[PDB]
Amino acid sequence: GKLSLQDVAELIRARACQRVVVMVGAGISTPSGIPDFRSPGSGLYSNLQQYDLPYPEAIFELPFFFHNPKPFFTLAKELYPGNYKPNVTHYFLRLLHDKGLLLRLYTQNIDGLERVSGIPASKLVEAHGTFASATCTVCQRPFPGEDIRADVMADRVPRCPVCTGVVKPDIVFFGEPLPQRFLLHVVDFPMADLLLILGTSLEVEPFASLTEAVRSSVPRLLINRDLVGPLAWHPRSRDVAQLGDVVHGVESLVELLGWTEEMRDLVQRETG
Ligand SMILES: Nc1ncnc2c1ncn2[C@@H]1O[C@H](COP(=O)(O)OP(=O)(O)OC[C@H]2O[C@H](O)[C@H](O)[C@@H]2O)[C@@H](O)[C@H]1O
Ligand SMILES: O=C(O)COCCOCCOCCOCCOCCO
Ligand code: NA
Ligand SMILES: [Zn+2]
Repeated sequence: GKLSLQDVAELIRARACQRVVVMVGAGISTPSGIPDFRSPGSGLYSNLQQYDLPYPEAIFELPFFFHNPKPFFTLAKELYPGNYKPNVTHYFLRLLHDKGLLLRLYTQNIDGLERVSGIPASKLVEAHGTFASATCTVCQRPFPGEDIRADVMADRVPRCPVCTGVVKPDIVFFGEPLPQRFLLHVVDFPMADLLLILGTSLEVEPFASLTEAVRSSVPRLLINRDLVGPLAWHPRSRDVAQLGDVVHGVESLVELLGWTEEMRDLVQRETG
């Protein structure tokens, strides 16, 4: 005996759920053309196995970075705003926002597509950082991301104007503290009246445990290829899994909401 996708739709449609917290990962940007991390074959971590890194995860490790920052900057150049557009997944979240129902959007992605899709900064927690800002690794001077863009685009490792130190984008590396705005989770998760989890394997903390931080009465909707994380191992009474392609799953929710025409209009106005 389980809730259905329609049940969740109808909670939203009626404004019974008005404080939706959303958690996303790299699966939401595969329909925009960006690989995820862990899909066999196409994921980034399967494909860095072939390069001169001790293991794929070294691309986000500081000792490796100091030894050779080139791989990380190759990734920065590709992900700096400009090459990808948000997809219907992102724009569903923007529609939810514009209807006044989004409490917060927590993202593990570094592609910046939530900001690109028009989610206001106050409504967004970029929990693994952003290319919007950068910090000198030597003197700790902060820079806007726009300052290093020309170097990044030019296949040049950006150096600090004062100390000549490598200027690193504010992407969270292993062992670094999460961003200040992550503090909001303390208030947002107890307040959420609905949790939506999209396109994440829930292999990595803190997002795996954050799925547990909503009240035990709160429905949790997973839209993902696979049943993962606490949703697989620690199910709750009001969980719902919409398994399969994320665009298909979102479009099925949208249809159940009666928002198809509005979604089509939004996507065409933003991306047509
Ligand atoms: N089109 C799609 N439709 C549905 N599900 C999809 C699709 N594409 C991929 N998936 C699912 O999307 C999920 C993608 O999982 P992962 O690749 O681990 O990404 P993360 O965001 O959770 O990685 C977390 C952190 O780990 C890193 O170290 C970085 O720090 C990351 O921020 C899988 O379950 C896919 O089956
Ligand atoms: O949606 C996201 O935010 C999460 O997925 C980000 C995936 O990044 C793929 C972009 O990297 C492309 C450039 O290749 C890196 C080269 O590494 C050096 C290998 O030698
Ligand atoms: Na994204
Ligand atoms: Zn410096």
